[PDB]
Amino acid sequence: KTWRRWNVKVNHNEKRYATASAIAASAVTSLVLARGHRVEQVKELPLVVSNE
Amino acid sequence: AISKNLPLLNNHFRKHWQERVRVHFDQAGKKASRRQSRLRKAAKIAPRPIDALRPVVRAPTVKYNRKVRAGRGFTLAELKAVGIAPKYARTIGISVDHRRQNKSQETFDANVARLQEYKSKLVIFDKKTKASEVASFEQVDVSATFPVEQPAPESGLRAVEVPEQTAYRTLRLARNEKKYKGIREKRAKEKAEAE
Amino acid sequence: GAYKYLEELQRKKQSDVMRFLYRVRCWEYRQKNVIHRASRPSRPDKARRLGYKAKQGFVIYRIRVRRGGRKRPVPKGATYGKPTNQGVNQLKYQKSLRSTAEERVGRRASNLRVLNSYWVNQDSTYKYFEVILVDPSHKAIRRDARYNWIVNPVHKHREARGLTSAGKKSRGINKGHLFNKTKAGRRHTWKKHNTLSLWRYRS
Amino acid sequence: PTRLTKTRKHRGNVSAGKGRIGKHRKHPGGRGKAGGQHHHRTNLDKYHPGYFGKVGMRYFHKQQNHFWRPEINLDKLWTLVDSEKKDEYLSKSSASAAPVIDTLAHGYGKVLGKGRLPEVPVIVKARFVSKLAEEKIRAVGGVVELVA
Amino acid sequence: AKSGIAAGVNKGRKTTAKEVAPKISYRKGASSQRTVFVRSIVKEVAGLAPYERRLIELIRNAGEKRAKKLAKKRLGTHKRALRKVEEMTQVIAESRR
Amino acid sequence: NPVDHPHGGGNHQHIGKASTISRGAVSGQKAGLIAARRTGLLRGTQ
RNA sequence: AAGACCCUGUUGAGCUUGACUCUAGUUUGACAUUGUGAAAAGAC
RNA sequence: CCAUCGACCGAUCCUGAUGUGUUCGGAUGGAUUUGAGUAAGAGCAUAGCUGUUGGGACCCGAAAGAUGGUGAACUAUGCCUG
RNA sequence: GUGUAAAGUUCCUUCGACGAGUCGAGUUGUUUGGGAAUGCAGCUCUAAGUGGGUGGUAAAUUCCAUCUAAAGCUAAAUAUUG
RNA sequence: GACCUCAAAUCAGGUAGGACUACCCGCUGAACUUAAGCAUAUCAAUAAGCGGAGGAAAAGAAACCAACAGGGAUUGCCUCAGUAGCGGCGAGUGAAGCGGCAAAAGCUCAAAUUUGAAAUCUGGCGUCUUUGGCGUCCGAGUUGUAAUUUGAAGAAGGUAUCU
Ligand SMILES: CN[C@@H]1[C@@H](O)[C@@H](O[C@@H]2[C@@H](O)[C@H](O[C@H]3O[C@H]([C@@H](C)O)[C@@H](O)[C@H](O)[C@H]3N)[C@@H](N)C[C@H]2N)OC[C@]1(C)O
Ligand SMILES: CN[C@@H]1[C@@H](O)[C@@H](O[C@@H]2[C@@H](O)[C@H](O[C@H]3O[C@H]([C@@H](C)O)[C@@H](O)[C@H](O)[C@H]3N)[C@@H](N)C[C@H]2N)OC[C@]1(C)O
Ligand SMILES: [NH3+]CCC[NH2+]CCCC[NH2+]CCC[NH3+]
Repeated sequence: KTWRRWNVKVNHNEKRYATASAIAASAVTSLVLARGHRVEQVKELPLVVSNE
Repeated sequence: AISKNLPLLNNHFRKHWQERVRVHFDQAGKKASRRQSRLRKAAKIAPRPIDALRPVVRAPTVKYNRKVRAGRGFTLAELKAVGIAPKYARTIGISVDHRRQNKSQETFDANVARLQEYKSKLVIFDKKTKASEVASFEQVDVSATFPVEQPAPESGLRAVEVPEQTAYRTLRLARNEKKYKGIREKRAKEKAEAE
Repeated sequence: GAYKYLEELQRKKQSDVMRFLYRVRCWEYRQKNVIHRASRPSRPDKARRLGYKAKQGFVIYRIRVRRGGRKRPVPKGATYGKPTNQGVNQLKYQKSLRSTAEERVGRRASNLRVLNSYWVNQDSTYKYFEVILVDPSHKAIRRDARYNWIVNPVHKHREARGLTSAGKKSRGINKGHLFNKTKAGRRHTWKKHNTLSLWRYRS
Repeated sequence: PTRLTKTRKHRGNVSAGKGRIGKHRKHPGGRGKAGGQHHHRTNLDKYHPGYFGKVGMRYFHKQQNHFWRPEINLDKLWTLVDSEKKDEYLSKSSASAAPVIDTLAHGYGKVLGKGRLPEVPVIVKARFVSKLAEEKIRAVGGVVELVA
Repeated sequence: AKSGIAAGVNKGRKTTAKEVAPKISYRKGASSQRTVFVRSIVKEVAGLAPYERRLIELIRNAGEKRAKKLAKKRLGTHKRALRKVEEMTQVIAESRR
Repeated sequence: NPVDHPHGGGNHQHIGKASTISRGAVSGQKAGLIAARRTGLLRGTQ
């Protein structure tokens, strides 16, 4: 039936928590390598590049 | 049918309910299209605002006395006090409500004030007005520029002034007077007429 | 003018003058066909009040309709079900005799639009009505700004859809707490109250 | 999700956990609240006493808005004072300059008397008040002012 | 006008009163010189209904309470019965003068 | 058989109730002697 | 050939009647359709 | 957290102060009574298994009941023409 | 521009027409959450002019509040197994 | 020679019917089913049957809601609320006012003496710059076609110069 439940509600604060946690994880080189990214030849994470 | 310790339920599903199921799969689509309609309607009449100016009214019902909200239109007396005819007010973005009456002073003053602010900010173009002045103005959001504001509750500091009778006793006596009003003024007559 | 006098006089249906007129006219109407054209309104003030004008393209028909209730048309009175549904007599049609008059006249003059109608007479067997009709195709109607609206196809057979004064009465189309069930249409309101509304993010 | 349900674990077992003798059938015992007075009386009298019968009087066309009167107790009353000036009000408040508390504008109908006030004069505005609530307010040097 | 407190008789908040010009729709029931004139002529042309004549005779025989019961049955309500009985006594009083 | 007639059926052929039927009976009941004032052999003058 | 006999089921159906509950029809009254005269008894 | 004796709020029974629209008010003190109450809040929201009720409701299965239609090429009976 | 024209605004005086076998009442049937009767319809009775309707417990008495029926048109937000 | 009523014509010119089904406006109207039986109830004011539309329909500018410090055409969503209430007060059933929002838009007749002028309108004919304009002739119409008013008002006499 179409009236099966398709979308799911998440508390907005918990969703923000997960977003913050994922942003923090992006600065951990071991996590980035485990995730599969080829970041072996980058000096430091976070990688910040100029506004040009 | 009835079993272990559970709340007794009222699930009304004994008609052919599945023939009448409305799933709002189109919630996002209708949001987007309603947004596009607002865009087209605003572009049609720019720089004239899309929203007519609305009055500020008290909400009825002892539960909602404290609040004040937007009404349907200004009364004939409110427009009279600002010097604007009802049939002319409709042509300059002011709503009119022939049904609402002004029994008191406060709402009347607030709406006369709103009307004066709107008239002070209004610019009516005519055939002499050039395209460069018409291009000078941006389509203003009227409900944002003239928001309905709740009057602030009293706060701050003031002197303490204790009446001899308590508030509780005042309320009890008021209830008692209301309750026995009818029979006491029947006694007052029948004792008087017998005099 | 005279229309005010006619208005007040037609409210004295039990005076000797009106009783005499009703008797004679009821006999005359009962002599003619069940549906016949009327050369003019028998109550011009009443017809005016309901939208009639003495113009080309305005037409008056008269019709008689049989009085009483609606016998249930089942063979030999058998209804084949529960006792609550066994009734045959003392049953009542949910539309009035006025609407039946309008609908039958509309069926006979199918090129016209039914504007409104009024009672004219009554005996024990029949009620008599006069039906006001407008010709959508007549230029005197199509060029008249006060009556152009009835040319639009959304008013096709408005008497069959309960859209005249009598129809809107029988449909219960009136404002307030006494008409909660029928205010916006009975079946529409029932459907709305019996619809499960599911959103994407179910609360 | 279906993969975590016991339906998956019952696959290959004849009765799907419903028993060989009893045999999950359509509606043994009736549908809904059937038999509440006959063969389900032993449930209703134990877990839902009061279920059957009439108590009290009817109220045609009850309007719940007539009865709106949210309650606030004295132990909570100072939350209504502005949070940035609460500390100052607790120190400087006197008989000639006391904080005003408009309970109705904060959405309350009656001030009840549970708890203890700060020993500081206040001016309390309310539609209704309990006898003890006013007595405790007057005892710290305050007053209740009736509003409508 | 209101007491200013939430209980008792005449309860509610005090507001500064403002006078309201009466709506023209509030005059609906008032008679006019046009209608009174026309109705008097129609009464002369029409005359009284059978229950109205039967109701005159009751009042002439000092049957007020008896005329009132008939007028309530004929018209339907006690309020309308009272007005019709008053109307018919003015019909008798004018007849003598 | 009983479906066919008020006289039908039974383990002998017989009417089973009085064959004199009320004038006020309804269709399906009026079989036999309808609203008979009398029955039996007529004897004597009339 | 998922016994047609028998029993069970809060499963039926055909038929009957002084079962329970109704019903077409029919009959009886009132009111309306429904007007115009006269007489004799009664009533205020 | 548990056993026990109290105290507080509402219902019920009694008592009945200063007072009075003299019939209202209800100070104060009692009572093997009563409540899904108080006595330094615990809830709201999302998700998961299990359990419940209404839904075709684990799957397949009646004898029945209803609404609207189609048949007298067989056969029953009358009529018309052979 | 046929503008001694059409319209609007303000003040003063006198007026101010406003829908009937309809409203309403009884009763019958049906329907409604509408309960001494929610709407609808049949039959009987049948109005008025500060009158009429409503004010969710029947009635009479006295007030109050609120609208203005028995004639009419009208985009949008709503529905959509074609 | 009019008039009224009523006819006829292959008279001049038009109009209606039938189709489609998802949604729409009405009429008519079940039973299976639930109540562990069953009749009121429920299923359901549903299916089937009938009439009538459009791109939406219907509703709609209060004979409304309220009881407040009052709101202010209609419609929909969220909430009210599985609540008030209805119900072999069983099984079951069940709205409205307020509040937030989407969208917002208002009006037309009848009842009035043009009475110093039926000022109104269909049709025919001619003509043109043809969804029509002009001219003319019958006809409709005083048992009332125009202008003027619609309760928020408004009218007839004045008014102030305004716009
Ligand atoms: C009026 N007489 C009282 C007598 O009634 C009793 O008081 C009870 C008391 O025991 C009850 O209290 C009882 O029940 C509550 C429960 C409801 O939560 C418990 O919390 C409490 O511990 C328990 N004692 C209290 N609820 C009412 C008083 N009248 O205590 C003795 C007494 C003083 O004689
Ligand atoms: C430390 N102060 C405590 C205070 O916390 C409170 O204690 C309650 C206690 O009275 C309750 O317990 C009470 O209520 C229960 C209930 C089941 O009716 C009764 O069975 C019990 O007899 C009774 N004492 C207990 N359930 C929670 C504590 N916080 O009340 C008692 C107290 C001594 O004042
Ligand atoms: N859809 C149901 C149609 C039958 N109607 C019966 C429901 C209402 C029954 N009356 C309730 C009691 C009277 N107030």
